[PDB]
Amino acid sequence: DWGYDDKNGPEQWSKLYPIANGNNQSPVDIKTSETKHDTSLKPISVSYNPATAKEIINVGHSFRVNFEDNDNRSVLKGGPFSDSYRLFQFHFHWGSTNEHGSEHTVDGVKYSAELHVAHWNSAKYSSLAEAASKADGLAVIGVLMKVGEANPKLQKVLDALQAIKTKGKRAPFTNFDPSTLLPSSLDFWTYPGSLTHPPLYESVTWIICKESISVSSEQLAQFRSLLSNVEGDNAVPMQHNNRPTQPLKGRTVRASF
Ligand SMILES: [Cl-]
Ligand SMILES: [Zn+2]
Ligand SMILES: [Zn+2]
Ligand SMILES: [Zn+2]
Repeated sequence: DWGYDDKNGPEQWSKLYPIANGNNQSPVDIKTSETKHDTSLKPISVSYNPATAKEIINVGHSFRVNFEDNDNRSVLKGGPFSDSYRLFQFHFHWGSTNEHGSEHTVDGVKYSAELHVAHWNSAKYSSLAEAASKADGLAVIGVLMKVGEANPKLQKVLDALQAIKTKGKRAPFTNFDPSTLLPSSLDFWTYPGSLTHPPLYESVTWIICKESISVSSEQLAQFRSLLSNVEGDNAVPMQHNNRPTQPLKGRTVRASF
């Protein structure tokens, strides 16, 4: 399809998905001496309703927690946005070892994993599908995860993994507010960018927290224990799913702080 292996992975994605060398590609390195101040940035506000949580799914390259997105029970507003965005999903990226799992980097530093909390512009568009290709259609919070102490907010998430071990398995995942995973400071950087895997649409406004959150070495072990194959086939552990950083191509990263 496309994947993270040497034959189908990120360096190879341009053959099928030419926008991979576009001008608004995500995974970037944020250089802090080159970010620009902005006084127009509002604080980021999140208000999610735990009753929107729906399901956890093993999609083969990764795993996702989907939320009901039929109404505005769970929205992101403020920051750079005038439209309120509707939460639809969160998931993680991680690497083969502790040294490099994050997608975004800050002054060259690689963290051990990265949380993404994804939203779509429901003031302009009527569905995620319509929003997903539009320049202003997606909003995504990225949070860097620094290996150290066990993070207890991950518990419900990590305990659900044993029920979705192989590709395609899914299960109810209910009554959960993913604003509990966020850092306590909500200082951020913003830039215009992309989905970090195929289709790779340039549709995302990224919100990168300044503050990392923790994760233990054993908690990263549980993510890597997930299986990319379908039940019954030989076990093939999901060892990594992070893309290399991409050239800014003249874009400005703005800091809120
Ligand atoms: Cl994903
Ligand atoms: Zn590999
Ligand atoms: Zn995915
Ligand atoms: Zn992601």
